Amino acid sequence: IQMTQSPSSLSASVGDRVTITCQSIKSVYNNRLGWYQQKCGKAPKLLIYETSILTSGVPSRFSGSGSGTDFTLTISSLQCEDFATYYCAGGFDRSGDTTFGQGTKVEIKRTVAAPSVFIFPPSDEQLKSGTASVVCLLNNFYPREAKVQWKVDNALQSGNSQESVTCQDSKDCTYSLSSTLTLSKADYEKHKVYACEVTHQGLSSPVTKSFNRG
Amino acid sequence: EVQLVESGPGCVKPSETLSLTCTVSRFSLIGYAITWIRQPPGKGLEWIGGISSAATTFYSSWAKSRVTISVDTSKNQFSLKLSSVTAADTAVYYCARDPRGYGAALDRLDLWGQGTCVTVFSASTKGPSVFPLAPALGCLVKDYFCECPVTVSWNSGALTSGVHTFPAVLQSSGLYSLSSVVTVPYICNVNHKPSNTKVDKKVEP
Repeated sequence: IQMTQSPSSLSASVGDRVTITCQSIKSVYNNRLGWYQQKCGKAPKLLIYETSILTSGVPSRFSGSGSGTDFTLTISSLQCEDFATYYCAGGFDRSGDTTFGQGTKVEIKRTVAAPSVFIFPPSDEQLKSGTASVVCLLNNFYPREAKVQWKVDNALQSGNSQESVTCQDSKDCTYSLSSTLTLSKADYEKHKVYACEVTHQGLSSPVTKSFNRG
Repeated sequence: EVQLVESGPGCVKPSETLSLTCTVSRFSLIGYAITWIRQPPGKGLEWIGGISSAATTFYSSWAKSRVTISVDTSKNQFSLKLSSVTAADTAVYYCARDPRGYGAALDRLDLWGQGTCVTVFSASTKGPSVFPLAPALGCLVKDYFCECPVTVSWNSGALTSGVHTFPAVLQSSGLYSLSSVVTVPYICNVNHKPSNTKVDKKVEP
């Protein structure tokens, strides 16, 4: 292993100071050590180059230090927009001697926030095709832990739903989740009440949103 | 506009030859140094190779026997060719500029393309169906293949605030589904580049 990063992941609060370290086996050639920030679904972005030079436009809260085989990236006032995976990359004087570190994940802790819940019935176009997808949306909540329960005429559904969650938002550190319940058209048209119930730490009692087929 | 644009086929079958291009939008490729990097899903970054300002071409030890990196100045494109692909080659592929002109450096890649997703899988591409999520409002892009995710915008770029585009889900059928929502007090722009399918759906009550 040529370049190790520590720790693998960390969490802190808005305004905290955090440090990530990067170690190489061989000494870096001509201060050639760079730091990259990668947000969800985006290309890496060069934050620091030559150990300590800030990319223009990068906030001054980022700083790099180190020498030879040991380097450090410091974020002095952690912000929601800093949620990301950070990679170090070093130059060792030639062809082939260059690799990335394994990366360090940075998450930000914030206050509890309850989700806003929405429900969407299947479109008539999709019902033409013989399938029915019902969608439940949980908007801008924290922490990530949340349970979604589908109910069809108050009968609990299981095995016929899938969900996904966004990464921490760049402005408010919250998550958002989407759950999809999939039924056949024949099974969909046998019942009337379609509801999604959401359980989150920010909600006194579970919040249910519902619609009646038609 | 973005300066570096990667382009590729999206979904390929195993043993095929993968051909990728990296087009520079507004600058001559003469003396322009570029680096190819890939990132498998959920994994770290991996160097493939690069070209220096002197057109000198460097290859990582693993790529030196299966990859060809070249330049076409008349077309303003760098080319990457990866022979006999397998599932181990599924990744997002990036080109990035080293402003110093170095051909084998990772410490100062100051400009990146957005990447081109490549999935190696023995099955044919399937374009999605786009359905409205009518009242927040959204679009459901359902039953597409391969994993390479669809891209979704709103109002052709205008609606950007409150927009949440969720990670795609792998359904039991093996096909992929994605949802994009927007919070409002409307047309979603879906592009499935593997199938070259572009659909703009108007969501209304």
